[PDB]
Amino acid sequence: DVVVRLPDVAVPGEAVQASARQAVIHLVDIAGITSSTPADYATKNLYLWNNETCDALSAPVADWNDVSTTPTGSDKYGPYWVIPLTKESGCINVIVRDGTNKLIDSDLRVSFSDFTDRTVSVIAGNSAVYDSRADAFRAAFGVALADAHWVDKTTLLWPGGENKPIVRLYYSHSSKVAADSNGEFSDKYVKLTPTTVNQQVSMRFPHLASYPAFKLPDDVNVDELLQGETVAIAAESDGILSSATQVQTAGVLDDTYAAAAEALSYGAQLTDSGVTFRVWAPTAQQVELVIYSADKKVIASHPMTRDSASGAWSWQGGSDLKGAFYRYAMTVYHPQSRKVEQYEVTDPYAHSLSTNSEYSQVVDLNDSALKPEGWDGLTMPHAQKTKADLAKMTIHESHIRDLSAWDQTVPAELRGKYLALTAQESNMVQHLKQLSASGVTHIELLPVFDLATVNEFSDKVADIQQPFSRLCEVNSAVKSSEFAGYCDSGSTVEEVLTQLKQNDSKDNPQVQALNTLVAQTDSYNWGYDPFHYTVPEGSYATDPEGTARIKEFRTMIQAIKQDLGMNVIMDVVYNHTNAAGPTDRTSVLDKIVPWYYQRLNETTGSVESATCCSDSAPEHRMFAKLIADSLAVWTTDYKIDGFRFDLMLYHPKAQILSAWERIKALNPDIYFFGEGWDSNQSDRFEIASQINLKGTGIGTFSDRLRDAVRGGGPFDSGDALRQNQGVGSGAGVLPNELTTLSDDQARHLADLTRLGMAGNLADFVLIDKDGAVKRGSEIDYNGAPGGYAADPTEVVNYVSKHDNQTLWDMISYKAAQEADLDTRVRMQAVSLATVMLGQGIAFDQQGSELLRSKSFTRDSYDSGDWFNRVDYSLQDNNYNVGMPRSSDDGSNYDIIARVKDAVATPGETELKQMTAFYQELTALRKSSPLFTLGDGATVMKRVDFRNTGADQQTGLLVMTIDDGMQAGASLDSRVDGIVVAINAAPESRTLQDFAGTSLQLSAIQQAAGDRSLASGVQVAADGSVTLPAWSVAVLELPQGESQGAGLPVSSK
Ligand SMILES: OC[C@H]1O[C@H](O[C@H]2[C@H](O)[C@@H](O)[C@@H](O[C@H]3[C@H](O)[C@@H](O)[C@@H](O)O[C@@H]3CO)O[C@@H]2CO)[C@H](O)[C@@H](O)[C@@H]1O
Ligand SMILES: OC[C@H]1O[C@H](O[C@H]2[C@H](O)[C@@H](O)[C@@H](O[C@H]3[C@H](O)[C@@H](O)[C@@H](O)O[C@@H]3CO)O[C@@H]2CO)[C@H](O)[C@@H](O)[C@@H]1O
Ligand SMILES: OC[C@H]1O[C@H](O[C@H]2[C@H](O)[C@@H](O)[C@@H](O)O[C@@H]2CO)[C@H](O)[C@@H](O)[C@@H]1O
Ligand SMILES: [Ca+2]
Ligand SMILES: [Ca+2]
Ligand SMILES: [Ca+2]
Ligand SMILES: [Ca+2]
Ligand SMILES: [Ca+2]
Repeated sequence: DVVVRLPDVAVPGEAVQASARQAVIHLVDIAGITSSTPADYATKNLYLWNNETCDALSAPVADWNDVSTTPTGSDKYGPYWVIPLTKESGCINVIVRDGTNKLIDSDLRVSFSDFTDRTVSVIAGNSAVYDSRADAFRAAFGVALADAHWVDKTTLLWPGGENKPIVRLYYSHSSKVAADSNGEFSDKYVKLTPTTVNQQVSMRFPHLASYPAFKLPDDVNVDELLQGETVAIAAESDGILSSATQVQTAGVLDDTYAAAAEALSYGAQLTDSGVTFRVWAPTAQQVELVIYSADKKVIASHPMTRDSASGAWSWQGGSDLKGAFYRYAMTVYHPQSRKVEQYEVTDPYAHSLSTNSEYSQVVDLNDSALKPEGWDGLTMPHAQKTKADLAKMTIHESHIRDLSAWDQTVPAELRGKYLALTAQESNMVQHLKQLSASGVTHIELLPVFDLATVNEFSDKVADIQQPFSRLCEVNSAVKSSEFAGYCDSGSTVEEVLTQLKQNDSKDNPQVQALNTLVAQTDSYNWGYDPFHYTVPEGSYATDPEGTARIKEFRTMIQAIKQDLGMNVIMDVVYNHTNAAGPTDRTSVLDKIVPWYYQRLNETTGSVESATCCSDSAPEHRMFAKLIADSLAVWTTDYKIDGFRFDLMLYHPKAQILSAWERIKALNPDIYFFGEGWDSNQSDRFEIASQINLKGTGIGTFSDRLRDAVRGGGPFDSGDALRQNQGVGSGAGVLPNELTTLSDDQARHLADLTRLGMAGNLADFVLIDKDGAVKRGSEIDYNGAPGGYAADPTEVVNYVSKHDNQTLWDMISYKAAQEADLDTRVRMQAVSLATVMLGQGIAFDQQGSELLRSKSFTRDSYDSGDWFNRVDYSLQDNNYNVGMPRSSDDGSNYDIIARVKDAVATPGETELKQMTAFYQELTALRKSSPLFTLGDGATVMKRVDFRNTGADQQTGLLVMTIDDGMQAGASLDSRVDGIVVAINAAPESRTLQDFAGTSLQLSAIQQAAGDRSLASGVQVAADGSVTLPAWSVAVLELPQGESQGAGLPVSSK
């Protein structure tokens, strides 16, 4: 059949041949595809220079600003330059340009050794030298991009194949398809024939459903084609190639191997009677198991056995391999580099690792030696079975270093370690113990799986508590910086940072200047950089070499549950990997099965980075299985109680639900929740968003109450940070000098806050700012329906988290100049009360109870111990410790300088006051089942609000919870109802709604005396209740001999 080959038809000839002592360079202008008039090549020149490697040029060009080296002549195929030479031997340096812009990105070096005639031709941005314009012309018809998609055994979707009479799929086992010396495409191929995309493919990949489809013969040996490179090619009737592109094969890989591969188990599976290693690598040509000694010397290399049906490789050995280190030697084709790579990779299913994750290790997590005393009997301190149980969840989001890096009462060797949680006599542990006794029920841990952004080899790291001399020894950027003079000083880094504070300002942000360098080689990072999904992080262990970290992690889990009495939630990041490609140190998955575990751009094949990094593909079957298998280990072997899915929105709704079904078989009470924002992936599959997860039981963080109370949004910059006041900072009622918020806008935020305190349900009914009856879904939130949930347990309310500015820093940006320090502390408590006293699950950042500040830093992931400091000795809240990182907050320096010093920085008196307020709120939350009803229908039958409508007193939130006869059964034997009143305003407010009812202040607040958030509250004889400025009161209707009238929800 017709032999497809490069365009040899109207191929450009040679304009001229170099004469004696001279070389000519052609600039093939592909625009000659039509040529109907002489183009202008006047503003086109070359940059010549003869130096070391090449010095044949005779009298080259002076400065780069020289544009006189114009064409010697030109024709329909482009211009050409006649360059003088001193000798016809050697080589010359050239740079084709167009005025001053590098027409080509490379220092082309024409050697007279490779091109004797010294006559070559180049192309616009091709970085290559040809011996003729003919070769270059055809060079523009090579393989480009990767917009071809092999989605199943017999289907290929590719745009460039429409019309083209000749559509084929070429392939080469160990080579890169292109064109032989004769400019032809010899390699074998499979003829493609136009067809209509089946219903199976359209459903699997909706975003490609409109692509021109092609059919493959049934007798095609798919397995063999997938062993090397495959390229889609199109050609006209005569057989001339128009385009050639690479192929994305994730689709056919699943269609061919997934089912069989899903049925197997992976990793180094050790029993006490032997071991079986298995890794999935359907496209690899060879895979060998390399065993290493403790000192990392190769003990043996075993070729593995491939299973044809699954594409998995295995090797079985004896129990003596327990504890051995290993890697998989891969021989596989990687589309990004277009070559059969050869490299050793760690196990994606690794369960143990060597220092810095260089080698995986064989381990049996069931081994008693890897478990603390009594581990198997560890029980969950808090119930998570019923919705009522779940609603009591009150989360404290913490970080391993944030907890103990600064605590001098924690043994030095345990600071920043998992084991710090076992130091019962430390300030930090005693603080957490008290928070637990007061109502905090869960500890959520930032990344404790194997992250990549912290070097686990201690000698390569330097922290601020150590000598500056150590920093200089491990960080070359510091040694070559303006801070180099501190290298041979006798100061520690923190001592230097402290002295830099006085002269630090928006005009001289020297604190962050030095810290930015320190961040490169310290032990700090949030860790949203996945290296291995199912192994604990090593830097948080006292010994990162081998299995040691496993028992230490468990010892920590046991301490939290058994000694501190709190459940544990793990932050997981399956939405992306730290890196991809065949060369990065941390690329594991993309090295073993290239282009399968990552989500790629439909046209270029490039790994997407919408998540921040290397986007993963949870929609692919084997990655979905890896996720579920990983969660199974954390659940069963590490006894985790719940999981917070980072960017859950990038996962298909179906995948998250399937995972939950799997895990519920191991732990029936496991709880799943995560970020359900808009991932922009709806064109590929139904995403796991707030809206789509309604009624599923999967929770999502709610941004409704969060923004209404904090004010503004996470994207605000400049003056907007101060202008956008929230309910918690006096929107409307206590305006600052810049805001333009209307009373109507302030009342809209209150509508969102009330709805949130009722669980942000789509069907909850309330009276809005204008007196209109509205369902939660009818209250607008930046253009979208406000209420979205079916049950309050599907909503996670919060006013502070590791992301964005802390609650205190937001209040500092927004508070009116006249709001004093005491008032700001109460604003922090008032803000937190909307969350703690609400029906949705309560979530909060470690340190809110201590007015935690990050010195205004918005995104502190790599801002180290300095900006993320939490002082459990209670001296201050880390506010005003230097301007934040300029790269991300520099645009906010002006507003920061204007508001920063309004009032004094909180000290011990303020921190103790806040901790008291905080523990009062959490204690109130668990004092009655009425605060955590759990079921949506029950919330609607019992919860209501007062002080609503157009005649409302702005800033006063009044919520009622019925336990009376009209609500149904009495759920609390001590009360017939409860009233929550939050007076977020500078005036005293009087409530007349309950005159003649017999309300009483909660015993918990009464017991706090003048230290209560309700201090000064008065319950009059006539039943009227008066609340002081910025106060919170919980009142109850004491129950008598039998259930009383209560506080029935008003029909609307
Ligand atoms: O060099 C890698 C990567 O680093 C930076 O990205 C980090 C973000 O700055 C940081 O905020 C964090 O983002 C995560 C959120 O904290 C989390 O709540 C959720 O929203 O997922 C986010 C992504 O996982 O972590 C990332 C990754 O370390 C930097 O901004 C990137 O440009 C850079 O590529
Ligand atoms: O992914 C990298 C990115 O991570 C961090 O950004 C996160 C925000 O901090 C976080 O608030 C969230 O943003 C969502 C809003 O909360 C929500 O109201 C709505 O607007 O959707 C937003 C997401 O589209 O998630 C992002 C995740 O990116 C970090 O702060 C960034 O610096 C970093 O670039
Ligand atoms: O000095 C010769 C120098 O020329 C080239 O560098 C250019 C560079 O590409 C321009 O962007 C700009 O910076 O001017 C430079 C020369 O002035 C070569 O890349 C370089 O190897 C060579 O030494
Ligand atoms: Ca030539
Ligand atoms: Ca690590
Ligand atoms: Ca760091
Ligand atoms: Ca997309
Ligand atoms: Ca009752």
